Formats: sequence, C-alpha cells, structure tokens
Amino acid sequence: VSDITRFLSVFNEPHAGVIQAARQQLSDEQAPLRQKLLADLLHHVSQNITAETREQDPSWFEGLESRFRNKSGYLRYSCESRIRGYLREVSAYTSMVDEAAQEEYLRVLGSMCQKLKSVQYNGSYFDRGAEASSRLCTPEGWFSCQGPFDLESCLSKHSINPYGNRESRILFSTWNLDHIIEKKRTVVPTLAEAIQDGREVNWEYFYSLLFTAENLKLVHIACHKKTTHKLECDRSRIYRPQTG
Amino acid sequence: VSDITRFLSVFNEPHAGVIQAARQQLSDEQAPLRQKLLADLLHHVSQNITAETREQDPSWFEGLESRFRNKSGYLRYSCESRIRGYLREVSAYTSMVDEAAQEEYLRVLGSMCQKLKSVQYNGSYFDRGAEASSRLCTPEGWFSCQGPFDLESCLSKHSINPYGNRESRILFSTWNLDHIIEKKRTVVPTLAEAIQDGREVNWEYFYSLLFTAENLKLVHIACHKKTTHKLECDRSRIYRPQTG
Ligand SMILES: [Mg+2]
Ligand SMILES: [Mg+2]
Ligand SMILES: [Pb+2]
Ligand SMILES: [Pb+2]
Ligand SMILES: [Zn+2]
Ligand SMILES: [Zn+2]
Repeated sequence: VSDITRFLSVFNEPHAGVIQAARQQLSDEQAPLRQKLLADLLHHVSQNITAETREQDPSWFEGLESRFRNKSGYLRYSCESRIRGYLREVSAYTSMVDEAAQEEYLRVLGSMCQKLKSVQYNGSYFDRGAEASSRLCTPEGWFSCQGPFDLESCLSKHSINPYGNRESRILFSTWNLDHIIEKKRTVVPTLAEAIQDGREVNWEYFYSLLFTAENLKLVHIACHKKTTHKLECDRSRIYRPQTG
Repeated sequence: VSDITRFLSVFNEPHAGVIQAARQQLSDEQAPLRQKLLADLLHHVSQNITAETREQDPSWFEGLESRFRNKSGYLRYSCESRIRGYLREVSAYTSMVDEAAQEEYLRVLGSMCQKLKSVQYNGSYFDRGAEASSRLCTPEGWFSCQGPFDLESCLSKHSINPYGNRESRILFSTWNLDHIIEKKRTVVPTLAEAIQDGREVNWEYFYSLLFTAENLKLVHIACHKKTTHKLECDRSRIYRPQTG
C-alpha cells in the first residue's frame, strides 16, 4: 500500500502539463466524487505561495481594494480587523455597566486601546515575514489548527496557507481566533464586575484575555466548538497587588 | 500525462488499507504541502455518504442535539433556520416603516409567514430524498455551487456532500443561500415603500424574492460576492393588476 508516495509525488509540485490535464478531465464531466477530488486537486496545485506582490500574482487579489499591493499586508489588515472588532464589542458593553462605574470603564477601555494601537492591533499574527515570536504561521504562510479550546492539538491536523491562492485567502475567513475563556460570555462581564468592585483593576490581565494569543486559539471551523467553554477568569490576577 | 486516472482510481473508493496508510504518513510528520494534500485525501476518503441514521454513522452527528436522529432531518432543519432567519430580519424592519403603513406591513408579513409554514420553511431544499423539484441536491446529497450571482455557473466547479462526513456537514455552514436581488439592500425596503404606495401590493412577488430559490443561489463561499448586486425589483410585478 506504499503506492501513495508516488501519487503525492506528482500531485504536489506544479509547473507541469498536469494542471492543463486535470482541467480537461473536469470539463469532461464525471461522477460527483471523482469530480470533487479532481476539483480539489486542481485547487491544491493551482497555487502560488511564493508570490508576494499583486504584480506577480494579481489573481490572489481579485476583489480586494486597490490599496492592497502586498499579500502579508492584506492579511495583516485582516487580522487587525478581527481584533479591532473585539475592541468594539467591548465598548458596546459600557451601557450594561453601572452608571457609577461607567466612567472608569471608559478610562480602562481607553488604556487597552492605546496599547492595541501601540502594538498595531496584533495584525502581526497573520503576516509571515514578521518576528517569529509574533506570527502564527511559518515564514511561508502556513497556519496550523490549534485544535478546539478544550484540547491540546488538532486531531484532524488542519492547515492552510492563505498566501498561495485566492480561494485559500477566502477560506481563511472561516478560520476563527477563538477565545479559550469566552470573551462575551465571561471575560467582558467579569471585567465590568471587577471595575465595580472598588479594588484597583489589573486591566493588563483582561487585555491579555481579550486581544492576545495568550487566550486566543487559531482554529479551523471544524474545531471551533460553539458550545460553552466552562472556564472562568483567574481570581488572583484580576486586581493589582496591594504593596504592603 | 494520462497518469492521474490511475490515481483518482485508487483514492476514490475507500474500504481499504489505504485509510490506515495515509494516516500513518500523517503521523510521520512531513512538509506542509504534502501534509496538506495528505490530510485532505484522508478527509476525502474517510466518508460515509450512504449512511443516513445516527445509528449507522454517529460520527457525523457529533455535537448535534439528540433530537437529531436522521441526517436529512438535520439538514432540513438547518435550511429552515436560514430561511426563518430571513423572515426575522424582515420583521425587524417594521420599525423603519411609516407608522401609517406599519399595520399593513404586519398584515403582509403575516401572510408570508403562513405560506412559509404551509411549505415548512423550504427546508426541503437541503434534504435529499425529497421531490426532485424541491431539493437543491442529487438524491445522494451532492450540491453544486451555482456560481456568483452575476454569472451563469461556477467556474471553479465547487461541490459538496454534507451527508458523508462531520467536517463536511460543518463546511456546508460556509455555503450561502445568496439573494440575487439583495434582500436587505433592496427587496425589504422596496417592500416597505410598496406598502406605503397605496396600490394593492402583490406580496407573493416579494415572497418569491425573499424566501424562494427563484431569487436564491446556493454558492460556495468563494462565489459569494459581498459586493453590491446592482439589481432592482421588477417594476411591473410589485402591484396587483387592476382588473379593468
Ligand atoms: Mg468563540
Ligand atoms: Mg447575500
Ligand atoms: Pb479608542
Ligand atoms: Pb409569524
Ligand atoms: Zn482542527
Ligand atoms: Zn463556486
């Protein structure tokens, strides 16, 4: 059954008449399953990961505004958006906070924003060619599913390289940056409750929870459990230590 | 280059030691691309489309409530949800309607709901084993991307069988029932404006537009243009003909 090696051998490296071959078998209608595999294979091969600029691989950029000249640049922007989205969701909550603590909330929410700008909304997480302690991918653009929140790794071994294909760039939209300790369900509200407590809040902790890879797992959609994460915040890290 | 035929030949029909083979090459770490193709192949093969009950293929049902015993049944429910979702979105608009026409809107919105219940929210669209003039798939469960709204067919030839795999069932979540004439952008508001007109509204027309395959294209995420569909409603079908 060692057969396969010879198969993965030819179907991996493109630049051949294989691309112009698989396409023919596709045009020439076939069974649903065979058509699938064939469509997938063409996808797998019709790729150009190495290209970085719109000039050398404009296909990738189809549909993206013009400001986007570089791939890393777009993905960086994309990541910044999800995270900026989390910051918005956090402000929207100021209303469900006690009017008495509503001021401090905004004060705290302001600090988190400065720090976010200070780090450029962590857009660094999606762009290869960034410090290795910042990116979530290999310098080639390969991301690995980190498995569901309640597991150590991805049992299916999901991966994806949004950099070498237009469809690939779009599928990455389905990959989620999932909060281990749910942000809406638990972190934000705990944040509110902590600010009303009276003790000085260690907002940096909530920052970690809300916008950092410390509490974010990058998962493929099949590893995004939409069920409740039965986790809670760390009682001991919520408030700033009183220096006795 | 006719090679491939021999390849798609072995990689399509499972039930062999091939499954227990590809898995080994996966465990035995490899290059990112080879690992990809390999992970995908395992996916492609680890399938059981023919199974219909939770009893004969419980793997598929992982994560679904217990009430769901049958596959078609779940997918039917799933479809009904998207469509019921469109009905909600339509009610939520009653507030942005003139108070004077706000009553009729609810009257009309009521009629559409009766008809929807009368047809079971068209959940029929997703379940194989339904009248051939109702399903969007083959009796085996195969759906074909109908390409973007502004095109006749899917150039990439996207297909998917949510019935033979858990991950497959979840990916179908990314496949969208896209309104050709945008519902929020154009149909709903036209509906509101038409009800304020004074002439008798042919609400059945808007029904078609809002909940039927007459105005819904089933597209893979890569064929869901989120750009504006520069279309408008048919001026001549909005109002009921005055019998002269
Ligand atoms: Mg989540
Ligand atoms: Mg749409
Ligand atoms: Pb701000
Ligand atoms: Pb109703
Ligand atoms: Zn995974
Ligand atoms: Zn398509």
